[PDB]
Amino acid sequence: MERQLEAARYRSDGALLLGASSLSGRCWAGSLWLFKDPCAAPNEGFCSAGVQTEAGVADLTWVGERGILVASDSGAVELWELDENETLIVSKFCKYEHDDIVSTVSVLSSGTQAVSGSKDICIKVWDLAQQVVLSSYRAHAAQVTCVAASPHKDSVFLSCSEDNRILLWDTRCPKPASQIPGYLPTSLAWHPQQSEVFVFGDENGTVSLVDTKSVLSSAVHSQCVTGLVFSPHSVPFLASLSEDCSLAVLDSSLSELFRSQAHRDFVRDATWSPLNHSLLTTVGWDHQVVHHVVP
Amino acid sequence: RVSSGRDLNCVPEIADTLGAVAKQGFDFLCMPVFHPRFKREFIQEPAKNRPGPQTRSDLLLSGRDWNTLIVGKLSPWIRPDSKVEKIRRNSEAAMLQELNFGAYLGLPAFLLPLNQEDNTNLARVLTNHIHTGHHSSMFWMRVPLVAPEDLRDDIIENAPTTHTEEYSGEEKTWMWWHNFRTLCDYSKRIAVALEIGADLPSNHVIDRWLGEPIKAAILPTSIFLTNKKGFPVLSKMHQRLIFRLLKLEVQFIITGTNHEFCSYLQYLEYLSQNRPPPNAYELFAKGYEDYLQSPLQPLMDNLESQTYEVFEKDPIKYSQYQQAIYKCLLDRVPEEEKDTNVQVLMVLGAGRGPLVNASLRAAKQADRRIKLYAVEKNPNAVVTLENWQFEEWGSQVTVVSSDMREWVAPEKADIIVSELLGSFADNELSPECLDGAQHFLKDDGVSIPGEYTSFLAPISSSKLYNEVRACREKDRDPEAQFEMPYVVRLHNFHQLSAPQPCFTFSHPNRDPMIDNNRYCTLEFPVEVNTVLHGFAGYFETVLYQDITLSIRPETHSPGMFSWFPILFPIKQPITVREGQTICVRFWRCSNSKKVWYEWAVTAPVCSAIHNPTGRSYTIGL
Amino acid sequence: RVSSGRDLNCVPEIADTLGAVAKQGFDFLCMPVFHPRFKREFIQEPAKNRPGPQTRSDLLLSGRDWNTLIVGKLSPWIRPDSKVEKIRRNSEAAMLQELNFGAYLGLPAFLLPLNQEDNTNLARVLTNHIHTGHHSSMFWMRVPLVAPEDLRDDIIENAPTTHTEEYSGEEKTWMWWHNFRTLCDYSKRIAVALEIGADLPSNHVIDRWLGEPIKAAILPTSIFLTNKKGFPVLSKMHQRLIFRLLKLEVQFIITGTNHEFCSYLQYLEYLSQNRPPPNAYELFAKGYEDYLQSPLQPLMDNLESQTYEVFEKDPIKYSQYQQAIYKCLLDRVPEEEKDTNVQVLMVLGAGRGPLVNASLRAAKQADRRIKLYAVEKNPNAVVTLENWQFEEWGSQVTVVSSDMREWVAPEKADIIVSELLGSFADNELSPECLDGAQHFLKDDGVSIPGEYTSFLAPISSSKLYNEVRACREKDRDPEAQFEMPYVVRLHNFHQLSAPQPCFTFSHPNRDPMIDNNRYCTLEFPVEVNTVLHGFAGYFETVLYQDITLSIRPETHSPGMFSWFPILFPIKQPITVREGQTICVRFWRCSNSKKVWYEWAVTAPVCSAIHNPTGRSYTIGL
Amino acid sequence: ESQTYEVFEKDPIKYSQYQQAIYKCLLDRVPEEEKDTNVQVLMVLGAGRGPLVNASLRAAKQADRRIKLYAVEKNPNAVVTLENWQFEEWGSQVTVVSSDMREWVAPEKADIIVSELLGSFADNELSPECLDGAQHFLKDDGVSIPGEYTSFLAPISSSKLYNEVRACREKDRDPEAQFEMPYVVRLHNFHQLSAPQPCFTFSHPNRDPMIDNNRYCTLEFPVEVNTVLHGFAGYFETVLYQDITLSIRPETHSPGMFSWFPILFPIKQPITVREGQTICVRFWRCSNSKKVWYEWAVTAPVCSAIHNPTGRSYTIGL
Ligand SMILES: Nc1ncnc2c1ncn2[C@@H]1O[C@H](C[C@@H](N)CC[C@H](N)C(=O)O)[C@@H](O)[C@H]1O
Ligand SMILES: Nc1ncnc2c1ncn2[C@@H]1O[C@H](C[C@@H](N)CC[C@H](N)C(=O)O)[C@@H](O)[C@H]1O
Ligand SMILES: Nc1ncnc2c1ncn2[C@@H]1O[C@H](C[C@@H](N)CC[C@H](N)C(=O)O)[C@@H](O)[C@H]1O
Ligand SMILES: *c1cnn(CC(=O)Nc2ccc(C)c(S(N)(=O)=O)c2)c(=O)c1Cl
Ligand SMILES: *c1cnn(CC(=O)Nc2ccc(C)c(S(N)(=O)=O)c2)c(=O)c1Cl
Ligand SMILES: [Cl-]
Ligand SMILES: [Cl-]
Ligand SMILES: [Cl-]
Ligand SMILES: [Cl-]
Ligand SMILES: [Cl-]
Repeated sequence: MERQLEAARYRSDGALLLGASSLSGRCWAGSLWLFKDPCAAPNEGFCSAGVQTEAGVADLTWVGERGILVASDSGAVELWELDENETLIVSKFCKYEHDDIVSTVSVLSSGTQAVSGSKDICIKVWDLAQQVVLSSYRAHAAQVTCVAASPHKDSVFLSCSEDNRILLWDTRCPKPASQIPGYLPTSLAWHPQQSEVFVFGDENGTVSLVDTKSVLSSAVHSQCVTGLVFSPHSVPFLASLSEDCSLAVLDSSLSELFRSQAHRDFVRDATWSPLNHSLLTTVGWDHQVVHHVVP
Repeated sequence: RVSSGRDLNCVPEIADTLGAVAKQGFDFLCMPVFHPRFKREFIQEPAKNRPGPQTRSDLLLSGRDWNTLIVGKLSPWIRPDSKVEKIRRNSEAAMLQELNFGAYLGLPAFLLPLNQEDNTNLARVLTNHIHTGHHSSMFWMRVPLVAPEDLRDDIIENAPTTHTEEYSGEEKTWMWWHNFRTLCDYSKRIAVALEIGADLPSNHVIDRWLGEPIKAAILPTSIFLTNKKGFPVLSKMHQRLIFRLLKLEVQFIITGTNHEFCSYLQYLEYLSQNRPPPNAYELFAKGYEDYLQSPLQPLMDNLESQTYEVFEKDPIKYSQYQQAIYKCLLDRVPEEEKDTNVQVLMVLGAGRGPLVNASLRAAKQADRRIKLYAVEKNPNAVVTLENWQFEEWGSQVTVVSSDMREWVAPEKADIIVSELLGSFADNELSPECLDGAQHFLKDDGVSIPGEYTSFLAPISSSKLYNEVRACREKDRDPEAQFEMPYVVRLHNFHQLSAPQPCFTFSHPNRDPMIDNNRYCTLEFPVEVNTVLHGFAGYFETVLYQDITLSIRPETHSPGMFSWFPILFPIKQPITVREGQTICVRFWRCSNSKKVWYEWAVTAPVCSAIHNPTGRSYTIGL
Repeated sequence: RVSSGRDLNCVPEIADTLGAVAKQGFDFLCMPVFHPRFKREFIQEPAKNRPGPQTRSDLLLSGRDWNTLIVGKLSPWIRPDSKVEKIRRNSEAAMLQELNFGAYLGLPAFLLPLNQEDNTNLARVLTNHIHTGHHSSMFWMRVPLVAPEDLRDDIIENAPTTHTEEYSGEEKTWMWWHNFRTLCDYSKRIAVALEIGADLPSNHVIDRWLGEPIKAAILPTSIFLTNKKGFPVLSKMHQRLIFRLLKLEVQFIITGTNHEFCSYLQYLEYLSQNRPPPNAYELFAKGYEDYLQSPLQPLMDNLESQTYEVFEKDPIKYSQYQQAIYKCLLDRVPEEEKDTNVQVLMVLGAGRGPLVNASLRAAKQADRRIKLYAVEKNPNAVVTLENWQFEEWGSQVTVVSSDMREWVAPEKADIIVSELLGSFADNELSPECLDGAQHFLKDDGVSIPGEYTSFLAPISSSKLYNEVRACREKDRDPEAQFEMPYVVRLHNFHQLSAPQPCFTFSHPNRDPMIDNNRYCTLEFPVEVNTVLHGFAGYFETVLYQDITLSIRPETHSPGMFSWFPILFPIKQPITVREGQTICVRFWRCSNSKKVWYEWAVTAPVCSAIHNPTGRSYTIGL
Repeated sequence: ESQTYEVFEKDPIKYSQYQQAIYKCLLDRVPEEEKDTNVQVLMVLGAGRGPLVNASLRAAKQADRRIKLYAVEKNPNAVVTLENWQFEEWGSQVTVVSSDMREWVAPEKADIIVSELLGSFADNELSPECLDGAQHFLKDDGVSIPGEYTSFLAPISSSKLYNEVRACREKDRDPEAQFEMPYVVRLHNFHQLSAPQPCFTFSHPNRDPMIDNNRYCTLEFPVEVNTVLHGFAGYFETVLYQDITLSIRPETHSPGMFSWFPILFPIKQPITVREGQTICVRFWRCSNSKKVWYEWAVTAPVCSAIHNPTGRSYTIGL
């Protein structure tokens, strides 16, 4: 396995998906790993399934229970699917549509389509069954940092970029995007219940709560907010992770509940366990998989 | 041969990647020297103490491969002009680190982007790296013809794209470059990597880039259309731009994914194969493109043997002199007087004898009788003339080893033939020499040339400005290089206005007072925004009636390579806006020992008077 | 290949002569450019008005043939130093005329004789021609090893030849040259054409010519003896001199009548074929003969990847470090403690890792256990080290990215291994670096190297003096080039006295006060007349006990090309007579930021103190 | 030299302002009940020939508080003056230290550190680097006098000064190094084109994990007139203690204080500016372990070259 762990995502049953890259040394490749025993992660000998990808993993997501969609350094969006026994990760498609690194992927609410963003400044909507790009949108003016699909509206998604824009998308309109002059937006997360609410993180460590129809703000980190993940609870908590190497858990008013400085390098992803809702897993470039007991 | 490179942001294995790139037909590879996503901390703990290695080893390729096949790239997250202090400081440290690693590897070039208006701090960190050691490696500033904000799809309902015309706004990207290279003080090591898009801008936007140091053109795979056969091709509009870039001998860079690569390169090779071949002038001028030379002074200095041989290689110059002599003999001697009237011809500044031979061919063509005198001050050229006179010419030609202005002639001349012209007509002192030889021309006699006129045209050329500045030399004024003309085959430049006449001289000079001093004001309308770096000089001469010679580009004598244009530079570049008039003043000055030029720009802004009192440049009498 | 020319005073037809000369195997022809007997008048009538041509035409050969195959000769009657005013003035005019004709033809070289003591006016006319234009062509001063007055047969009864010994008088011909080139101010365009005679002078007379710009050796046909077979050959005494001239890569000139020419050339080719071939050092040094380089500063500057690769090409340096480490491990750990005692080894300035590998090979050779630390301040070299540590070394080696003097070590060292030496031992600041790393060496610990010593030797080299002077550059003191050392593969020079020790440093430095400043006076006996141009610097180091490294020529480590000598120049050349002592003073100076050297000659004449306060040269701490 | 310190000592305002700042600090640090038992350790850092040592003693007798004084001075020639004044007048109350602030190992921590290391651009004599190096021996609740200083810039027009800078070309150096260095000058024949604005600020003691004295500042100067820009005038303000300040900023200039004239940062080429246009200037404070320097560039209405890249024409030795 490669040192720089990039993604950590639990599926319904509780198996942990991991995405990794080697961002230094001789070979700059990547890998996907499935851990049915998450406490065994990141050990390679005690994993359920694993595969090496051609290039580094910039981002990934679960497509249902079997599929794994990947945002690659190569410019390809790749779909890998588990074996019938769930002991092999096998490629289904590797489509090279972006002209630069694919920095972010997000499965749309239907589970049949995906949005990818890139350094080539394009956003592409994909039909995952046909293995083709339905639409391509050059709305931003600089590299796309984050794309987040609406949890329940299949035609709706958010995107943010280095051009200092957060765009609300509705693919049913002729001009499908709309802007929502602060610091650059760097992370996005829709509220799991409030269909018109979302949070965003900025390059200056601030986390902000936004209402799409119509705000709340808090200085959470001392560096870029890399990710924002809501808990699976009735009234959710918000896991905030940064390049300052810390993890924070915030309440509905963005006030701090928990804080971990366990990681010795950048915290890359956070995932809440579906089994124990107070168990939050985080991965970082220090090759650590940390399991937090969140009050 | 078109020199092409592959641009990649993804290099899993360097050796496997470079081989595939070589197998596709590319001459070099642009790639990251650190992983583009591997962001680094230099101030804050614990990330600051990340265990290494920080990147892949220099040992993965040979020294020669790093030196010749690899163009380095700045990591995309490096933003020295970020508004967040922390990002700006890590980005300064990371930019120096990556640049120092490229220097360590001995890379021939490194790519840095200009993708926003404010790059002041990027320029400051680059300038400081350039002033650390003594290296020759190049920094290629990756700048698009069209800014990305002006290229985005009109799909944001509450932020529409500007639909009106912004003449200066459509060329905002040239100002991004102009400012960057002005802050870096025109470093010879900072050049342009022009990124071309699917939709080309207006012609004026492309025209800005005239006279700029373009070293590479980046062609994305998305700008290539597919023909019926299935091979990649470009629109006529893009082919036109590629042909202009091939004249500048840029390196082509293919970026983006394949939408079999050697195919895109074979298309570029076909375009390079299919274009006008080099003419007689362009074959002679090969190698001399923008090479600055000091104008020759045949009066003050004695020309070498190989300089005259180069003068003699021009077939057009002499056939034009022969024709002017031929016409003059027919008009001066009627058919009835043919065999009794012997016309006295004097070649003034005969060199090694090509105008003496042209005069004899003209006499046998005209079927008229001539007595020839070959006057030449260069004693070394007189050895050639006196040997040719013994072996071939005989008594028909009398060789005179003298200065035109001092010689006491045995009889008056009917015709005086001379070729004392420079690239600015009168800069080799043809007026002073011919005035001094005038008294021995008989009262109804003719001078060939009878007239000559010089022309000036304002130019923009950041390359030539920098080449002139490079001519600073010890033991002289630190700005004397900008106060003197250069003979140069002008190539990487922009002529900002049509050439206009400057000074004219007529021979023989029939005027009681003969003053060769001149003062001329020229008003040049410019229909574009630009930067003035100097004035190009050319000339026209009337040899006899309709027989002429010209290096004025609009009327250039075909196949004549005896004179390249002259460049009068300016110490400081002058900004000029579309619609403004460039006003220039030129003086021809002299004393009993020296002749010189002074010049000054008076509109849109004043310059200093260049070469006051001939302090930097004179032409010895 | 030996480059040879034919010298002739008789050329009836230039084309027929040049062809016969080429058919004989000669690369060029020295010939008169005007007929040697055709004496010319420039003042007095009627001879002043002699009808031309004055010589043969430039048109008889191509430009390339004049430029590459012809060496011009001054006419024998030209005597600018004649006591008759009329001869002196016609000779000045004729000399300028002939030289200007050679310039016109584009000749690569021109021969002028030094055949008497007073050539002041010849020098004045040459100097004035050299300051007329901007040319690269050479003037070869034809000077004999033995003056013709000292070579004449003792056959004049009332004027016998001096039978006694005149040490300074036997070398009068070198003074003829020395004075000529001093009046001409060491022009780069004035070189020597040494004329060799049948009877060679004493060795000291030949030795004068050491370090002089000899470009050609003229061998008369009369110095060749005939072997039994009938082929031409030379005495062992002349063969010896030819072998010394072949090291200087001079051009050979055959003069006089045939007493079949390609035979004399085949003899010279056989001598060139039969001589010691280039060794490992001489093959590496090929091209670098007398090339002046600035010494590297690895502390202040970060070395490039290809500099370390060049350091790594030296097989002797590392095998000597391995052996010193191997011996130290056996002496520090007895055979009974072998598998329990782990010696802490610290490579201080590890570069790309060759001393780390030598330490591991030494441990496996000694069969002892070691814990290694590789400390390196260059971050670019640390990328190499950290990749080699992951792929090969593992936990046995811990890489430290730090400055030796700032690093806080986790444990004390048993051995510290470094290679921080320059060509003058301590000029890369090995003393300051190792003093700063001393505290983390345990009380009984060893430093490899334990000691180093620098050496100086006075030198004579008019070529190097002129190469240093050529390094004047704008925006700095006009004599800063003479106040700084150069790394140079010294070739065309004369070592005037044996090298003597200058400064010594020992490691670890066990002294309450540690002062790296030094002051040294050296007295150099010279057994010859000469001109001092600078001092050559070398060094010796004791790595461990009897394991050493040396570039001192008398004890030079065989096949080690990591360091060329250093040259400390002097602003003004200093005359030294046989028996006189050259006294030199060297200072090693410093402050908290810079280290530098000052030097001064105090006998036989004082010089200025060179580099006061480090004004021209410092070594950054 | 001796006569430079004598000129520094001719300023009555500078020292009476330092005395008052010390006086206020002693009253705030030692309450009236502790008056005769609490001895405050005062350290004059860069004591020169002793005028701040005397101001500290006058402040202690004014405040009616007890002090232990240390006079640290690196100039050995100025130490001769201090050691003679200590024998003849001060006595054991003052201990003279012949040392560099940054190298000195103090016998005890300081309550107050008093320094006057400021230049005409505040930090151009390296007050930040010196005081950072003397910081460790200030006790955790200790005060630095000055506690703060700020520099200011203002664009100027002066064809006379442009010509005086150009006149400073000298042999054996870059032919334009004179335009890439600041000058102290009593600015007279000039036009201030816009109000002065703050450039760099430093605070003492510096309580921050990372201490970086490097700076980068962008200033936008609205000009309400047509003119030609020839350089920037530099001034400064310092907070000695609370409301006790010193200033050479023309709008708030301390009355009768002639210790500092303004500084001038020139530009190689004059820049035309029209009424309504904004002059945009960028200033950098740069350093390495041996030198500190400034770089500057005009970016609006026209770009200039970056002046003094890498300290090539001008450095301030550490
Ligand atoms: N005042 C003068 N008197 C005589 N010859 C002159 C004078 N000024 C220039 N010349 C010669 O005129 C020639 C000018 C050349 N540019 C032309 C060479 C020749 N007529 C040709 O066409 O090849 C040179 O050979 C000069 O040395
Ligand atoms: N004070 C220092 N601390 C750490 N490394 C240093 C120091 N001074 C010099 N060096 C390094 O020591 C090395 C000296 C080199 N001449 C030798 C390179 C290497 N040991 C070899 O033999 O190939 C360079 O790699 C320097 O960068
Ligand atoms: N790092 C340092 N350590 C000790 N003294 C210093 C240091 N830097 C500067 N100084 C001294 O501090 C003084 C600064 C002067 N501008 C002021 C002199 C004096 N305090 C007065 O007001 O008259 C000089 O006497 C310097 O030599
Ligand atoms: C690689 C290299 N070369 N070829 C041949 C190729 O691409 N030829 C080519 C290119 C462009 C055009 C327009 C045409 S044409 N004259 O047929 O129109 C042909 C390859 O095929 C590869 Cl894969
Ligand atoms: C022209 C060119 N070459 N040769 C051959 C020749 O001269 N060979 C030669 C030269 C010198 C010596 C000493 C000897 S040896 N080894 O036989 O002693 C041979 C010619 O004969 C001509 Cl004419
Ligand atoms: Cl430059
Ligand atoms: Cl001819
Ligand atoms: Cl010279
Ligand atoms: Cl190695
Ligand atoms: Cl005092």
